[PDB]
Amino acid sequence: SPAMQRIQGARVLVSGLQGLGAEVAKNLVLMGVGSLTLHDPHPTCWSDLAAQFLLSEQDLERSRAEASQELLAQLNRAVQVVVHTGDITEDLLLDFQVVVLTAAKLEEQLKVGTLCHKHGVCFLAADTRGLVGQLFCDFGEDFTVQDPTEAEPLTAAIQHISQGSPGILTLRKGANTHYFRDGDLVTFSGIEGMVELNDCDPRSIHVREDGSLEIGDTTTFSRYLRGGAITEVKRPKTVRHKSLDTALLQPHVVAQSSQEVHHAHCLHQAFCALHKFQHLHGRPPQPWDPVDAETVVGLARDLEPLKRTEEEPLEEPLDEALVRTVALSSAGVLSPMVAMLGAVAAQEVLKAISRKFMPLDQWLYFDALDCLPEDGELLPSPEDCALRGSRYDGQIAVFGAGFQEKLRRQHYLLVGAGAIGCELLKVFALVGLGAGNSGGLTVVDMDHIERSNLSRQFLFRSQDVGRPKAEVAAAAARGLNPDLQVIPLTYPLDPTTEHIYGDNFFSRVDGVAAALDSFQARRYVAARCTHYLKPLLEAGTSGTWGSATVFMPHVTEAYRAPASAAASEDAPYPVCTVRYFPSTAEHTLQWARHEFEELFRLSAETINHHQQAHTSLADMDEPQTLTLLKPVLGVLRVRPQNWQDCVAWALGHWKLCFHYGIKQLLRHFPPNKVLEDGTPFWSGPKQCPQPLEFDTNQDTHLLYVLAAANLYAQMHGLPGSQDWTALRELLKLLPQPDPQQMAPIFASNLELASASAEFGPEQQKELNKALEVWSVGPPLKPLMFEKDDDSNFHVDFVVAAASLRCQNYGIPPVNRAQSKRIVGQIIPAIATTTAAVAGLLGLELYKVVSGPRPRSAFRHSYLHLAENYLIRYMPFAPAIQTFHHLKWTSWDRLKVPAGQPERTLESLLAHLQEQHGLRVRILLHGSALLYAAGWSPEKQAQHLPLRVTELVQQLTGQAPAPGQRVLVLELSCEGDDEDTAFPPLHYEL
Amino acid sequence: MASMRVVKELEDLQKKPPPYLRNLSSDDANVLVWHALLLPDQPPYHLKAFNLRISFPPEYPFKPPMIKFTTKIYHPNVDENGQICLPIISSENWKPSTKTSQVLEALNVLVNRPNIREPKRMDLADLLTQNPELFRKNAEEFTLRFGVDRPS
Amino acid sequence: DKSDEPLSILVRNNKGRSSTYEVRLTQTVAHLKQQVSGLEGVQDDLFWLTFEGKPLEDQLPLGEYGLKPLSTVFMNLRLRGG
Ligand SMILES: *OP(=O)(O)OC[C@H]1O[C@@H](n2cnc3c(N)ncnc32)[C@H](O)[C@@H]1O
Repeated sequence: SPAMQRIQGARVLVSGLQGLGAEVAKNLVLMGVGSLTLHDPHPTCWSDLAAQFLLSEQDLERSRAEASQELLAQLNRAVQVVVHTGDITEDLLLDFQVVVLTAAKLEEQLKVGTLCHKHGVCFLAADTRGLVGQLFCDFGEDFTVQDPTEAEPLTAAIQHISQGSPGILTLRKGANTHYFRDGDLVTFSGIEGMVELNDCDPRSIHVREDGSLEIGDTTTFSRYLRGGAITEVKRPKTVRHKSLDTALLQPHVVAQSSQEVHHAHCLHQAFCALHKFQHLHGRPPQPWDPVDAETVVGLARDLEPLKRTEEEPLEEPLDEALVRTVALSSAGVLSPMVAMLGAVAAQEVLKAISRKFMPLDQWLYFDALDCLPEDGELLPSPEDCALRGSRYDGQIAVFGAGFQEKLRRQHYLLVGAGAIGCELLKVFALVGLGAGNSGGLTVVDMDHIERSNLSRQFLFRSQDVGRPKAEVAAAAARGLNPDLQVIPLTYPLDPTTEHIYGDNFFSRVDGVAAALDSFQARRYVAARCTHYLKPLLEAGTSGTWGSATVFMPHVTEAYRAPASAAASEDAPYPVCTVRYFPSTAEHTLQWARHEFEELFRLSAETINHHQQAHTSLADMDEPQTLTLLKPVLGVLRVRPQNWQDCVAWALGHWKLCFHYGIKQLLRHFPPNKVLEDGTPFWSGPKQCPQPLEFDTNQDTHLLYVLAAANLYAQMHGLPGSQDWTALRELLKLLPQPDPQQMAPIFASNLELASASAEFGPEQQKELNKALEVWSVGPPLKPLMFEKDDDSNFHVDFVVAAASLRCQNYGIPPVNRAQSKRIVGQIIPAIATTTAAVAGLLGLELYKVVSGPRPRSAFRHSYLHLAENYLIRYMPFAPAIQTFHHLKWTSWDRLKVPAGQPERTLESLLAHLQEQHGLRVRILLHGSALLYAAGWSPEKQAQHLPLRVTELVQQLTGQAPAPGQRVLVLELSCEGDDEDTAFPPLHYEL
Repeated sequence: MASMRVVKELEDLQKKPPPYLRNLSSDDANVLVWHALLLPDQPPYHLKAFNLRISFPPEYPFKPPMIKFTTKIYHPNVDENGQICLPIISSENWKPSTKTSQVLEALNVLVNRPNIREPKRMDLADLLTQNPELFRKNAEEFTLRFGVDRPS
Repeated sequence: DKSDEPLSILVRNNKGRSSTYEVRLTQTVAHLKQQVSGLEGVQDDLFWLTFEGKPLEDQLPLGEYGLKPLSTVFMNLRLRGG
């Protein structure tokens, strides 16, 4: 929250508001920059509609900033967007904290950069020419970042500390010992005992053998009482950025290898040559003009080599081919490149504004020149790239009219209309993918827009809440491009809908773009794409991370999903150890979620309808569930309906769940009486539970009590006043409401040992009549979980419950970062990484549409914007497996026709043995087994004369529905390995 | 795929089953669920046999299977519905590289030597600590009233 | 060459911090993957690690990627958000 406070009031300037500047402005508006000031004097032309989404055809010959501001102010109404009509001035820069020069000329770049460097204003020089994009950063001579890395502060649980001059302490088992390094700055933000050390001044730490953490002088402090929590404090780092004119002569480029550094230096030389050509001749080079490219490369030749890193010897002569290629395509501006570079530039602006994350080390050079036609194919020509008034004029100048028509005659499938989905839809609309009668586009999504989603979505507006997400996305895409034919669908893509998305549907599409929020859905979509042999474009983001991959059948490796994470996405929990002794924040959060699910959701339907005619306490665990659920408030002879914020009712939940329950557990299982294996060996293994008394000085206990009261009032449909007001004084004035009611509120009313029905026969009748009375009441609906409605007070209650129970059980408190991982208040994707992955997917689309390309042409991507990490690497070749005569990859399949009469299973086995030279031992159709070599001879001889379709009808009970032109079934063969997998068998029905 | 590996494990196990397993069969309609007869080898549990049912989640082996006894039993380490909180099938200790034979051996040595790991029902633990003989009587009565005879 | 003596390299965790490892050039990449999985507490299938910007194949040996002592290797965890 404090980090975005600086962003909330910051003011930034965006100049040269072209497509790239439009992307930077959109990202800044989405992220919430307080004041965005545009600046563009030039009028809109055709050559920039291919990349700028804020300008339509109606905005031609109009000033770009003025037209863009109307939509920019509409993207986020809390962001004040203004346009600077005149020229830039030195005294205007005083009121700006960051300035961005997108695609500005070299002389203007130098002038504004020097002016900002003198006044200490962060300066960015993002520029995109062709398929390569240059970025420059200059945050000043003295810039301090308060968070050098994207990580929450480290937290560890110290088990014992020593009151000695060396100050060597001990901490609980964990990876924090391998994480805490010597020289770190740590603060003891919480500890039982050591009042001097509690919230003390920051102090260093030293580590030795056996995790011996040396802290310093602590002899004069109080005696050790109990363990606490130690928190890491990151040390701010100062960064020195050279001025633009000086940095141009000493380019410090961010890269991952020496070869990449040399390539980026060549790109920098090419950019300087382009700038000098534009200055000398007054115009940028013409699209794919041979003479202009020759002039640019000759200019780069006379551009003396020592202009870069004079202290560094010339690594190699500049590649003329690279400079020529950059010059040829430099005449156009592309939507994917604009999205990627604007994403990176906006992330750098956020770094400059909020001082978070490590700023870019001056220079960056994104390269995407592999999207051009192969070196052995035909190159675009100026006749093909000639301008003709199309909105895709720049893209045509880069690629040609034939490639644009090829893009138009394309049909694609978009799965998931999320942030990545919306950005992909924008990229498709701007590029022109299926922008014609011969093409089209499909959007698939199941969810509906909510209040917590559109706050950072690009295509959504305040009136779109409750409408289908796919429909709104399709409407926005049609608004971005009238020529686009987008068909939204509300049917998700999962195994339960294969009939809807069968072979008929997937025969229409030419490729699939996947933007999904789970690994299971990604794995399913990849499986479908492999089954139908359709290219897949997959991307995902998390925080400032970002991945973008392309999977071409028979070219690249199939999508290897992380099956472990897919399983862990939705898994049952063995709560036995969680209920006995929690050890992680996951344990306590799962405990709270399960308690809510059982007490409030599942109890409503089970206790009202199920118990009337089915099993009961005679064969169920209700004898303890009733004792846990009934005395939470009291007997009262009836379930109350009165005002719920009273002292007695609010404190009762905290007393029973955390005070009286823990006291009962301690008396039943004392720390010296833990029967781990029968009689204690080490009683209280590594932990010791401790009951807690409600102390008014502890804000967290009172906060939890008031949150529980508010939650109960909300779920019961009863009004609740603001108890955080002067009513807190009344709450603190009487911390003991009824000291004499200790016995009734502990366990039942008089039971201590139960024994053989000591309560009496009438006790069960009283319990039954009490249950019947409690049955009548409000109709508690098992309503769906509120994932985005944080105002219901559920989230505060569950967070407080987890943070108190973990501390009660000796576990260090859970921070907000760990709690944000859960579905509740899940962190939305940052606009920068989303735009970056969308741009990478568009860059891969430029090659997928281009037809047959080698694996050396496609390129998977992975980015981390916080540490300026970006890699583009060719994907691996398909995993070639082999077995005797048979050799296959992940894309191969065994297609076998059924014949005019359906071949019997014996005939199928004979055909396999004779054709592919292998004999099958096990053959099953998904989950039902058909044939087994290990089966008894009579059963095998019974199954052999049965036709495969007849056999699957007999077993599964479902006849082949229409559209099942092929049948997929798994087979294994004798002599194979247990881990190897044979290609699936496609049985052509 | 989970189904193929489950089928292969079932076939390899049935080609040489352990002595404490009889009539291990699976429904060909849904091969991800098994039925088996367990033969405890330690008295007084060895008096009869129990039919156990194990269900495999679709993401096997990346998710431990659930084992449920068809016949009701009165044990501290066995859930009321028949589920077992086995250490091997626990999520904190589960490993996909393990084989179902190891799980069966662990369950066999657990039923041949009952151990108080976690008191799923606190009354069961209290009664076992106070009067183990009544618990023995209840367990033997449950086996005699719900169990199946030991075949050969 | 036998390269009997192991060398020390640095593997960078996703959360900024890094740790040192002692490996052999004959050692397989999957062995490094399981080592960093045990140290970081994340299953080896959930992530992959890269050197000098290019990814490392599990079957391939460490020596083919040209690792040098005190090199830096970043682990890239697969992403779900969308
Ligand atoms: O959370 P998110 O914005 O990142 O997710 C993008 C969209 O993906 C939808 N979704 C999730 N899974 C599927 C499948 N299998 N098919 C179609 N849509 C799917 C979510 O509704 C989300 O909006």
